[PDB]
Amino acid sequence: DVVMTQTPVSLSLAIGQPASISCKSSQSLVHSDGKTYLSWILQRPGQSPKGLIYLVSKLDSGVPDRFSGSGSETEFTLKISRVEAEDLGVYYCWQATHFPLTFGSGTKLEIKRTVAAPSVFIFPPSDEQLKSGTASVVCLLNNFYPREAKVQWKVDNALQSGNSQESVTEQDSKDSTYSLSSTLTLSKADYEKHKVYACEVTHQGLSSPVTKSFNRGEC
Amino acid sequence: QIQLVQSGPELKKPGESVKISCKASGYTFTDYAIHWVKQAPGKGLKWMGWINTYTGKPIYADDFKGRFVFSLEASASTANLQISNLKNEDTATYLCARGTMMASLDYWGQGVMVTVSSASTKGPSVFPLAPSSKSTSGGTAALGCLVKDYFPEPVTVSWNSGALTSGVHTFPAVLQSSGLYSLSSVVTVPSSSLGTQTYICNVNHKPSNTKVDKKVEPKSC
Amino acid sequence: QAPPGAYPG
Repeated sequence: DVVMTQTPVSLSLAIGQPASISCKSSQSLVHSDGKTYLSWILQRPGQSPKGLIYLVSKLDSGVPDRFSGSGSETEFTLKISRVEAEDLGVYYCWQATHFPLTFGSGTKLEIKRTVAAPSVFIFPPSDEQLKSGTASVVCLLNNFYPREAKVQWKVDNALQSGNSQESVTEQDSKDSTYSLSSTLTLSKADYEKHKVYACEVTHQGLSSPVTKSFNRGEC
Repeated sequence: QIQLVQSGPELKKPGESVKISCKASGYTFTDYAIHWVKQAPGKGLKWMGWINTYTGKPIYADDFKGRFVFSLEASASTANLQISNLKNEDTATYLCARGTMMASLDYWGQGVMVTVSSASTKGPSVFPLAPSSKSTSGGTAALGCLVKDYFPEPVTVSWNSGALTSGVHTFPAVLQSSGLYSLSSVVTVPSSSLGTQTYICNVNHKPSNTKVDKKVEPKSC
Repeated sequence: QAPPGAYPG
């Protein structure tokens, strides 16, 4: 199989900055018919790939002309003249000169943007869940940058360990932010035993931690 | 418009067989190759081979000879992938793609996520995340749905049957102690029209036949 | 329909 190596593994570029990604093949992609069957695709967050380039430098129909490809025998580059918010995702070169067709290791493009502190929300358990005898409390950190953030759960001022899970979104294709959800899960009985539920958020956009809280049973 | 739409089951046991369908529309089916591509959840892309849509002749990459059969239903503009004797390593998203002679893979199907597990499916509970005084800022309200305790991935979440897409965040699932998943889906809306607008989360978990529409309305008392 | 690398040699 032809090995397709891509560098960098990832890069973070500001809107309007130029982009250059390299792709190296373990053998010449110049076929005996004179054509070079190197192509590029993009896969944006959670979606199926889209074709961008074929025959080294030919733009697929509808692909913006900010994109171009160059190269020769074993070295190829994809270039973006001006990066836009929607260019984020994983770029793969791939070849079809030699059997079998092979895909590169992929380069992930992140958008660099200004620091944005999270908006912090909390949701008590629904009456529906309480009736089933479990209590999930959800802490939402909306539209922040950069991606790194810290959430701590506090119940009547007591730092919780071992009863929470969190995930972060992929980067937003429009405002270039991230969002994060944390869930604290207690038995209804354990929930019943305490009053104050708080999530405490630390982020580069904040000069002190932001506490979002409620008192169990206070409409 | 040119689209490839796939379907198939998302959960199978080791030893079982699965059929994954790729339906073409908006173009001449027989003028373009269909390529089959395996994507390991996390990892890159592995070419399985292709099927000539004119002659029906399949060509297999070496690692996909034996248990993998590419076929056509030419009059339904559909390419079919059959994997038999399913193994641990077959857990992946299976993609179809339209191919040209000049080696464009221009248009791709949305893929089918197949989990190979001896463990049984569990359908999610769907709880509302009610908009309240604790989920509002700057005249905006956050609301959503908690989709708790399901297996396997994936679950699809839409809002107002697809009519609401702006300000939606559907978070990656977390794996609980139990080996069951949970995810959050939230949307930010005007706080002023909470009395006049209706917000329904549409939760689909195919493996458990789960189809829930949950109206999310203000906290109240 | 297919580029040369789609055919085994």
